[PDB]
Amino acid sequence: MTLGDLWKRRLNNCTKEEFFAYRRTGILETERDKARELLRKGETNMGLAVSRGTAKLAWLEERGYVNLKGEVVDLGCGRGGWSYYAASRPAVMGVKAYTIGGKGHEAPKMVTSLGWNLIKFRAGMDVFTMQPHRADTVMCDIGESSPDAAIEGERTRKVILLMEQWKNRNPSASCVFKVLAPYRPEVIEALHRFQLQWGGGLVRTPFSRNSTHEMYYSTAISGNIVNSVNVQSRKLLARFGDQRGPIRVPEMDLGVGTR
Ligand SMILES: C[S@@+](CC[C@H](N)C(=O)[O-])C[C@H]1O[C@@H](n2cnc3c(N)ncnc32)[C@H](O)[C@@H]1O
Repeated sequence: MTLGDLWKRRLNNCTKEEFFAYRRTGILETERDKARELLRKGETNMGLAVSRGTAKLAWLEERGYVNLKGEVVDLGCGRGGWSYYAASRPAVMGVKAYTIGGKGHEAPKMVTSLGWNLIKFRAGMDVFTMQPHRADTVMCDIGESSPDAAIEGERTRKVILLMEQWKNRNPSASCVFKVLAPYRPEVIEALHRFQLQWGGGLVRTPFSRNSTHEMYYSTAISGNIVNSVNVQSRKLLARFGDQRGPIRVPEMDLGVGTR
């Protein structure tokens, strides 16, 4: 058993109020009041982020931890926060975005955020059975939370396998992907094998809630995986009991228009 496994057990033992206070304490949170109502009313001429994912990917890019360029694939795009972010980057030439949709899952939000015309959305697509194709940058933000850490480990393992399949097709592609449960043993093993062949490492974004252990793997960084994970587990465990709130920051606005 790992520190991350203990984190999960402590998290599941929180009351609803303890959980609400814990998940937000000390995290950066974009202010989505305006964005939420625009989307609800169906305004399509907006460049405000369609989801909380845009600022996470922007932080990775702005830190230099990811390289977004060329033909981009967004595997599991949901509302499209990463696809709209990528499409606004001048180095990006096109985005092919795929998501399953269906009951209980987010369909792409349709807006004129800068570069929207360079995105091809396909909803109703399962990426785990879809043949890879050529790409310069592969992105995947898949990983559904569950109270069962073993289920989260298996979901994470499937994402890493998908990445391996896209790297087999595109050995030179940049990769950035969510690792939902990085402390599980089959995840550590798969990440070690991925790093052995492709390089890369893990990083925690400051927008991730304390109620998720998610870390982002990118081929553009480095670092010992086990140490990266354990440092993060210890940080999450120490935050139980903290009552400070989140740090509110403005939401990203990419502007509107075609590229
Ligand atoms: C909520 S998103 C990540 C958020 C996104 N990066 C953003 O910025 O808006 C992950 C998405 O992957 C989708 N998904 C999960 N499994 C999938 C699969 N096997 N094939 C395609 N999409 C999947 C989920 O429905 C979910 O919408």
